[PDB]
Amino acid sequence: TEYVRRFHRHEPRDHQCSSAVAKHIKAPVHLVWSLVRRFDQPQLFKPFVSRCEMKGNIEIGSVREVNVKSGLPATRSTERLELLDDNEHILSVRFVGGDHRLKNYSSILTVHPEVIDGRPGTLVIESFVVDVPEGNTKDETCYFVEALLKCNLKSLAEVSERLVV
Amino acid sequence: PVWGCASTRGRSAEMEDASAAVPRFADVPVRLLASRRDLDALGLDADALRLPAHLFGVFDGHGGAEVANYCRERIHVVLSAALARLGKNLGEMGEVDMKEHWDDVFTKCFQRVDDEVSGRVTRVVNEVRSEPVTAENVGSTAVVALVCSSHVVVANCGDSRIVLCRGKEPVALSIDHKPDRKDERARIEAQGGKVIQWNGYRVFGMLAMSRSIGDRYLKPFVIPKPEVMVVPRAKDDDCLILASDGLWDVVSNEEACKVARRQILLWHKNNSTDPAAQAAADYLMRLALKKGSEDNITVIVVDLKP
Ligand SMILES: CC1=CC(=O)CC(C)(C)[C@@]1(O)/C=C/C(C)=C\C(=O)O
Ligand SMILES: [Mg+2]
Ligand SMILES: [Mg+2]
Ligand SMILES: [Mg+2]
Repeated sequence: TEYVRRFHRHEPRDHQCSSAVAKHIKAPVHLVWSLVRRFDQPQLFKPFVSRCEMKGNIEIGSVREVNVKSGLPATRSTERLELLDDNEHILSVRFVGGDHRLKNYSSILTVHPEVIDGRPGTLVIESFVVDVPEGNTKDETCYFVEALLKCNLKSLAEVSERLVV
Repeated sequence: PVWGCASTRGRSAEMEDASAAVPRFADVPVRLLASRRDLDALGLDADALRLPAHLFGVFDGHGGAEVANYCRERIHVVLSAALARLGKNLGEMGEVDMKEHWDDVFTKCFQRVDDEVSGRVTRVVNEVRSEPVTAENVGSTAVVALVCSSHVVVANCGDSRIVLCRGKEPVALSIDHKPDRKDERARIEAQGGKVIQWNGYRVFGMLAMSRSIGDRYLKPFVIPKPEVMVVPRAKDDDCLILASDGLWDVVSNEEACKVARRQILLWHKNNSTDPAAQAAADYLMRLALKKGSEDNITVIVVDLKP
C-alpha cells in the first residue's frame, strides 16, 4: 500500500472508475520483469491473448494489435506503450483501439521485490482507470476489469514460478 | 447409419467446435426404459435385457478447442461404462423412478469428464495423467442425445441446443444456459458471483453461459451440471437436431424443423452417414452461413423414422 500511493494513485473523473489488484509471485524480480517488459509478447503470461502483432522495435508510443481467444465479450484490442521504466520496473499502457467497451483504459503495472516464505519473491501491482460504458455501473466495470486482471496476474505467477525452483 | 453431420470453421479463424456420433456406443439396461411389471406380461426379465443405443454430441468450444475435443473423445466412453454399472445396480433396486437415474448417470458423467479436464482426478491414457488437460480459461458446451428405439434422452450443458421435430411442429429438448436465466442468475449471485450485461449477459462480464465443461477460472459459478430430459419416441416423430450457437443465433427452431423435414422428404422422393440426414445437416450449415453466422457451425440431424 506504500507502493500504491507512489505509483498507482489515479484521479478518475466522475464518468470513470479506477482500481487495482495485486499478486505475490514466488520468483525473483528480474525474471518477472523480463516477462512483463516484453511489450511485444503479452501472451507470454496473458492467458486470453491468441495472437499479438507489433511492428518495429519496442519504444514509447509503440502500438500492438492484440487478438483475444473466444469466451469473452470482445475479440481484439489496440494498445499503446506509454511507460517502460527498467530501473523502477514500471509498465504503463493505454487502450487506443479495439472492438471492446473499455474506452480510455489506462493501466499501470509495477513489480516490487518481496520476501515470500523466507525466499526471494515479487509483488506485482496493477492499477487502472477507465470510462464506465453506457448502461453499466462503476461497480460492474470494476468487477469485470478486476476479474480479467486477476486472471492475468495468476497466469503471470504460474509462468514465473515455473521458471524458478 | 441413421444420421448426418455437417461442420464448418465458418467465418472464424480457428475451428473450436466438435461433435461425436457413436452408434451402438453402449447397451442401455431395459429397466431404465420399461417397468418390470410391463415386461413380465411378455415373459421377459427387464433386468437382463439390453437395448443398444447411439450417442450424438455437439461441443462448442471456447478459449481453445481442447475441451470440446476431449468431450468428444471421453463422454461416450464414460457414459457407456456408467450405463454398465447402472445396469448391474438396477437389478437390485426394485421398481423405482428411472428419471432420477438418468439424471444421476448423465450428471456424474459430465461431472467426471469435467474433473478430468480440470486435473481433479486421475485418468487413463493406456498410463495415468493428473495435470489439467488445458489452461483454465478453456471450456466447451456439451449437448448430448442418447437415442434408442424407445427413448431419446438429452443432457444439455451450455448454449448449444437440441430441437425435436415432431408432427410438423418444434419441441425444444434443451433450454440454453444463458446466465441471465432466472434460476441461473439466482444461483450465480447467491454464490457471490455477478452477472453483467457486457455485450450480452455474462458471468463476471466474461462468459455468456452459466454451465459448461472446463472454465475452472469461473468456478463454482460455471458448473458442468447438465439438464436431462427423457422423451419417449412416437411414430409421429420426424428427426432430431443438435447444433452449436452458430446455428441457433441466426436460425429459429421452427425454421430448422420445417427445413429438416423438407430436406429428408425431398431426398427420399429423389432417390458413414445417411444420405438424407447428411443432406439436411449440410443444408442447415449452409443456411446458417447464408444468414450471416460468424461462429463455428456444427449441426447433426438424426432421422427418427424407419
Ligand atoms: C481479455 C480482455 C477482455 C475485454 O473485453 C477487453 C480487451 C479486449 C481489452 C481484453 O484485453 C481486455 C483485457 C484487460 C481488461 C486487461 C489486460 O489484458 O491487460
Ligand atoms: Mg465457441
Ligand atoms: Mg450464443
Ligand atoms: Mg460458439
